[PDB]
Amino acid sequence: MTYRDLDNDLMKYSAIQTLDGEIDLKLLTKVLAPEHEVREDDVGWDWDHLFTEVSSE
Amino acid sequence: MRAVLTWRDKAEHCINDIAFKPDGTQLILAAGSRLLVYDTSDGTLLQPLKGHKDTVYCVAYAKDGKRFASGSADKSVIIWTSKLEGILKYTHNDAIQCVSYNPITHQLASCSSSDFGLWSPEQKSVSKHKSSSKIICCSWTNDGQYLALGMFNGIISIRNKNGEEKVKIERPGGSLSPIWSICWNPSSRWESFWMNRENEDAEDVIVNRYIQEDDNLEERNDILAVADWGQKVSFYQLSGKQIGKDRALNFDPCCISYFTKGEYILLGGSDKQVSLFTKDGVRLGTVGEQNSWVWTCQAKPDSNYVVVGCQDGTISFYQLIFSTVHGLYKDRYAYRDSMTDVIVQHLITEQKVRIKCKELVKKIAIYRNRLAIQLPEKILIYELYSEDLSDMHYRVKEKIIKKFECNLLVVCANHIILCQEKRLQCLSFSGVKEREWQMESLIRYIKVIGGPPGREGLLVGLKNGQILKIFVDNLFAIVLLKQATAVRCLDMSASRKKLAVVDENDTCLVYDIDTKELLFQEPNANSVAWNTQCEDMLCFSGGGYLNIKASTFPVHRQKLQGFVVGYNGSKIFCLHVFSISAVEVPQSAPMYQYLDRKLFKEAYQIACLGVTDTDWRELAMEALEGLDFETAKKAFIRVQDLRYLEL
Amino acid sequence: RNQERLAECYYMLEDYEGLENLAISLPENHKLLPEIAQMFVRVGMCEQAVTAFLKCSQPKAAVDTCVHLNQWNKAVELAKNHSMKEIGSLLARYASHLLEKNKTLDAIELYRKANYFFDAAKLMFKIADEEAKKGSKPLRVKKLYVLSALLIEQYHEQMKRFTDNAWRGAEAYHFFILAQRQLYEGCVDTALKTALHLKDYEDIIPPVEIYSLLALCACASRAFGTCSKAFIKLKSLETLSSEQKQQYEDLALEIFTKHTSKDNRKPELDSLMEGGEGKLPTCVATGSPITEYQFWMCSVCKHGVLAQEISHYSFCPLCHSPVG
Amino acid sequence: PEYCVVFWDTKNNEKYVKYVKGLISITTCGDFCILATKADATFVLVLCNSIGTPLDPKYIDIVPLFVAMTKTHVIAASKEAFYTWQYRVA
Repeated sequence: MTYRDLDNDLMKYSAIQTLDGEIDLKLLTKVLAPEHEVREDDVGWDWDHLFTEVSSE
Repeated sequence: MRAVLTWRDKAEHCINDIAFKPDGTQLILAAGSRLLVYDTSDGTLLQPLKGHKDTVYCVAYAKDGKRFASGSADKSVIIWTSKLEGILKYTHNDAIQCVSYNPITHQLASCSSSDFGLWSPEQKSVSKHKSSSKIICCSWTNDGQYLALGMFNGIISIRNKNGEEKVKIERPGGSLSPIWSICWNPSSRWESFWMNRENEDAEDVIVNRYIQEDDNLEERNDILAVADWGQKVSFYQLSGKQIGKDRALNFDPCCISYFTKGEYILLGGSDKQVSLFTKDGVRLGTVGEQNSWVWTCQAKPDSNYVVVGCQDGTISFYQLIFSTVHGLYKDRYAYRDSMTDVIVQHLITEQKVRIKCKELVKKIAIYRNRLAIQLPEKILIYELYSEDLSDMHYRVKEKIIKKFECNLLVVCANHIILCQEKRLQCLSFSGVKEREWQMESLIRYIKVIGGPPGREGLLVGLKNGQILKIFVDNLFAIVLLKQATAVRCLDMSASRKKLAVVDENDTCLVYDIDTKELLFQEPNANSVAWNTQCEDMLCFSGGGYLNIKASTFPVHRQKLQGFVVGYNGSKIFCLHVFSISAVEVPQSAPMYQYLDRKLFKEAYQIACLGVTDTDWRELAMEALEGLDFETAKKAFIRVQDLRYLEL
Repeated sequence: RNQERLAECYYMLEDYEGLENLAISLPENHKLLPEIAQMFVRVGMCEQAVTAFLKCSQPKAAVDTCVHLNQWNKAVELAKNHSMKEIGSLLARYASHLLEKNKTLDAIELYRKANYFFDAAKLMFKIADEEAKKGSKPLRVKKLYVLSALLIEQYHEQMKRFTDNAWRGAEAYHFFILAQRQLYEGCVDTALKTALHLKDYEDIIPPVEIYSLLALCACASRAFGTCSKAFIKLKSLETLSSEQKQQYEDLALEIFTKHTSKDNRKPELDSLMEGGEGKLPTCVATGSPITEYQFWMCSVCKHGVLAQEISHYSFCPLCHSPVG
Repeated sequence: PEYCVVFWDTKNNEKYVKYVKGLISITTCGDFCILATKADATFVLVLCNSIGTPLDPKYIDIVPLFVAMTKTHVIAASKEAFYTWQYRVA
């Protein structure tokens, strides 16, 4: 791996961390849950299943 | 599969080959530059035999048990009497590699770098016959007629008893894949040849002497195990034809070897263990794993013991224990045959069916129309295709490609039930989990106790002595009882009103389930069953006896070894160390125990399972004099005596 | 016509449809009904044993059978008897023993089977509160408050201040997830409106998460005065160390010196959040106030959604009930 | 490998069939018979009824070469010694 290939770990998240190239917000960003756990679906819940799922985690 | 170290020793040097006396009493080991003689019982080393100058690269020992051959780096071969004296020295062209006596004629072979030296007992000459290559390993055909040689050049070739060469096979790659050992399968009529001797005396000699200087092969039945350093094992006929395919490895194998039975293979090597295989080259398990390379793995004559030799000089003596795997339901004994098949036996019709897997069989369970089998990496569900109670046409219903850890397994109408080490899982057929239950202590025993399809009751016994009923359609486990000691074994009577328990102190305890109260106990039990139809009667085994008990009366005791698996009508399905035996009950005896008490109405229930016309007439007149005319009428109708029916 | 051994046969033959059609044929108070009832108990069948103990006019054994087979709903639903209240004390004692085994989810399910929907809602809220305070996965915490709110609705259904505000924690975590979704979607002014609406829920979501996410969305929006509000609210927190107060001040002063501590672009949602004029309902699809005169409302949770935005969904964005 | 022992009830005309290992002799007196057998040295006197269900297999440490049966006794003898067992059903 090159330096550029490693830098992909930081490249996308920088747009949330940083404002106008002048400010860095990283201390606040510690509160964020990651996008793939924050995303939601147009899918239904039923109490027996929803309880079973929340109990299985 | 289980293996136990019976004894161990370590020589001063590396151990190159192993020989057993045919009765199994002595073990001989080619260690460094001497022969070592061992007792197989406990590993006491009796004597270092001194004759050779340099490295004893091998030893082998003749089928009559009078003479053994040992070969050296000093170019000698020595023939030793079983009096442990070396009566006939010999001296080959170069260093010796492997030596092998013929099964039939006691003709010897002795391999070397170019030349192999056949001779038959006490003739005056030796056929020092030539080879293309270094002659690593040698094995006689099971009928004695061909000596097959494996070469460092990756060729196996087949020579007749006179020394002419008849057949060749090359491993594709040649000297890339040295043949480090080969073995003909023992499985033919000749294995009992030399198995009948009782000679009480031996030969004796003043001082050690010197010895100077084939058609229709496709109809010959023998099969050759080939282990090559291309890291593959394969099986071959005398015709040179390969059987099936190369059973691949991840090590340099050595000493591919068989038990006296010809059905299981031992395989040592640079895997630093002794692996165990079927005669089809499928893996079954692991005999003790080792600090160093394994050069040798020799199965003991007539028996399941194994002995191993390693590069570091360790000798290890193992017993293989081959545990029993089975389940019964009402009248269908399913059990492990070889280690890859289930035999399912209808106990009323005495029909058998064989279902062949392609792996080890680890667990079996059975229930009305459902059979389940666990292999190392999948679990199989089998189904009877008809509702006919005499059917045996099992088809595979579903096949769950998932690995499991378990202590116990059972099967119900629509479900597999898995006991993990403190947890009970219900899995659908098709592997999706339904429900789970967590116990307050480690599970020691489980049985299915019947029910409607999908709500079946399970009966569960814990190490703390608690006993539970669990319904597969319910999330909560119902306490039946608690006991002062662990549940070793567990059964319910025909109505589900009564329980029998083995308490892990070798006693049987018997309980009312509906009131949760002890009825009686017995001081010697190992396994127990209620009679499947006749309530108030049960059977157990323990301490070398079978024990039949009726309704709190005294117990009928007779000698047996083996265990009660079930009890139906007049028969107890006792299991001997390999097969079901079906003992019959003396029905006449418990019938009189009811007549002792004038229980005529109960005595008829023991009689009605099958007793003599003498027993029926004795029951009938006891009922007649007891003024039990409804019993006496029926007890005489069995005899059909109109005189007393008129009365 | 030998019912008394026809039962023994259908039991030994394992024909529970046969044994059912036998017991259903008998007269009430007939001598065989209590033994066929015990056969159905020994095999684990509650409805058949209850049917047999009702034809035998033997009701105490029906209740006891519902207890034994853990059918606590059917055990308490036999409302004709005083014993129903008495077994409510046994149900409480059994639940206390599950709680001594620490099996809180089974005690919730047992209280749900008891139709104790208030106590099931209270225990589900206790989990939702602890899992919130741990900083658990926000969507898991939405699911936990939704499970509680649905039990509060089931207790309200049973009638036909935790008692009066059923969806509050579900709203809080829903809008907290939606603000983070709107931030990842680059829709930062919608993320800002949703994060402003979270000001009301400091009793459920700790102020740190709220005012961090609000300060972040306000800064990304260039609402640096609204960001200044969020930073003042953060530094006031008595749970913070002087180090953390200083770190938040350093970031606030960095933003203030590099741009300003005032709004270069202005949110206006505080016009509702001062409360005097009242409040428009915040749309669960968007985290913004509903300006429509009349609009869709969920038949389950009774939150409003904009008549255009509800067309995007099959299930309610808050409660995941089907749309109607 | 077993002897196929058949108990043919001639009064009702029925066969009850019993496969026995190592059968040395059969003997009868009244309603009972003894199948004397080689145990799997020990030998076993399988006292048995007129339909072939075993009642009391007594193990003995002498070869049952000669056997005599009586309404109370079994006698078994080798070439050198004899064993007497008294029996009844209860």
